[PDB]
Amino acid sequence: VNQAIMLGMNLPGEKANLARLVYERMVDRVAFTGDAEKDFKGLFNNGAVTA
Amino acid sequence: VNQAIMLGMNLPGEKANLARLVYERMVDRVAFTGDAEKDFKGLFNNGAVTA
Amino acid sequence: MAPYNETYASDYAFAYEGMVSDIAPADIISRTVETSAGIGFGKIVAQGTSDRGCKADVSAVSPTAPPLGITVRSQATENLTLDKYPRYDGAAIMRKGVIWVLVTDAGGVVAGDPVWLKKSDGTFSNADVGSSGGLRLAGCRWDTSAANGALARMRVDFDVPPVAGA
Amino acid sequence: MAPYNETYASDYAFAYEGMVSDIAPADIISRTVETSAGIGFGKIVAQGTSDRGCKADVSAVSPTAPPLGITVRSQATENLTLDKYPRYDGAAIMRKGVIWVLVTDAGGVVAGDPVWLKKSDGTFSNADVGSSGGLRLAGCRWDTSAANGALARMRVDFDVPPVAGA
Amino acid sequence: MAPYNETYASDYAFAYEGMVSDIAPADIISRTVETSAGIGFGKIVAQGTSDRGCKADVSAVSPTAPPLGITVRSQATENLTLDKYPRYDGAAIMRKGVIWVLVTDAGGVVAGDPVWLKKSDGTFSNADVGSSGGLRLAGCRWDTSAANGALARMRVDFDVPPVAGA
Repeated sequence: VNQAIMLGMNLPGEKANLARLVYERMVDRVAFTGDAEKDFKGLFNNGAVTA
Repeated sequence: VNQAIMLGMNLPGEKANLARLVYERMVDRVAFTGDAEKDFKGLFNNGAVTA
Repeated sequence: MAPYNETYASDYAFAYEGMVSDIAPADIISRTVETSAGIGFGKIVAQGTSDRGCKADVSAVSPTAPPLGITVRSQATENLTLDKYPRYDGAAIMRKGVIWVLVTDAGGVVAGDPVWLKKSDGTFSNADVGSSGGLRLAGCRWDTSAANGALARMRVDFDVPPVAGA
Repeated sequence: MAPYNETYASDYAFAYEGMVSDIAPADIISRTVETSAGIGFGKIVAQGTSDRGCKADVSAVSPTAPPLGITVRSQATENLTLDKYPRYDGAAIMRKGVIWVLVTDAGGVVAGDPVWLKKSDGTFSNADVGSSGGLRLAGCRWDTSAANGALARMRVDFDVPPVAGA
Repeated sequence: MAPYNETYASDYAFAYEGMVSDIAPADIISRTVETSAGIGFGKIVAQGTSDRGCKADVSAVSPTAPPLGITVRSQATENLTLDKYPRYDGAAIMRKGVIWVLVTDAGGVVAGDPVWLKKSDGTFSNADVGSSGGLRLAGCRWDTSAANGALARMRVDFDVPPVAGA
């Protein structure tokens, strides 16, 4: 970080934005599919609806 | 440090004097000889001069 | 104003089932509970099938499949199971600190003893059972003298592989 | 505006070659690189001859001369070697945390497996090679299911002595 | 203005008997000294009889009763015993960090060596004594090349059980 200011990159400030981005990515993946670790069945693969 | 403070010793300031001193020691050793860890050839053992 | 279970004790007790004692290092690990019923607080856990889950069933642990760690007392646990981690919940496993656990031995334990696990139920003791049904947690030791069925604190390190004892 | 090596990936990748995953404990150790060429990021290292140096050559490690640790991804490394620690440089070895490494096994690995080192090249795998050319890092375990030639995170503890396997 | 014990040294020394070298992890443990005389600074200690005490007598340690740790240099110690922990005093045992200790071996030690304890006196060395009077501290290693009767720093981990050597 003391070295990425020599090139004007602002390392700590670039990480929070991308952390929020990956946050939204995770929320989306949970909402539309399932992980099979907490048994969160999603909208596209729920096993109780008729196909 | 609290036992040294009530004796007027100032442990934090007495550990900085000797740290500066050993820093100067390190700079001297680097200048006048080599480490063979960074290949910092010194004045007394540089292999590029004629002997 | 609830005076039931009043015993008029001489002085304060020592700890509860799974409480820790402060120290700088601790590996606390987040796992997901896999057993249908919950998992108690000071208990041993095995490696689950969900790649991050844990089970309270340690009947099949071996030197090749060592146990995972010991749960800790959380005090914020869904208030439907009294003192347990409910199904599908963060488990907070510990594998480096010093923790209070329950003693299951006839003669009790003293300061520095080996820790032996009984695979049948998952209880800690001082000596091996004697029918290929006990493991020795190689890096582990006691820290208190305690009688049968009392609380004793022990120091734990789960990176050292266990030793099978017949 | 460089669009080369665009693969239009479905979602973000998991990690890079030697990146760590946050946790409270970590022994990170400063060593000096001794090999003529650099040393890669997620790699094993042996004990050097300079009393604080390290080499990337682990062809002669034994239970009597255990390996030293695993390097970590530094991201500030002299820009002349692409992703390496150049000769005569601080190496930042790690021997306690959890680190992403590369898998070299036919069938892949799953959550809890032994970690076997192939002394010939210095690659990690699931089972022993079978010709007195592999060690078992006794205190080590995987933490991810991964296929051949993929990244998997493993938990590492180098104070436990290794085990020789013929 | 005290010029006695002036040796006009070339440069600064390395450390003192029991000083530590900075690193993030360290288990420092508070014990109470039980021996009638004090306990030196860089010394090994056994498990006391007071459930939190320690003794400097390690003549009876075994794999079943492993040693407890190594004391550290405190510098605030009652000024009546020169460099010792007096009787009935907090001892500050260490069992994870890297510490400077004294070498007792004919040929000296080098960077990576086993650490052998001589139970008769409690001195550290490179190889086993040879009469069932030495232990190997399984998780322990040196970090400096040093001659006989000099200071060398070693890395220590006391959760790994010791190994008996005849």
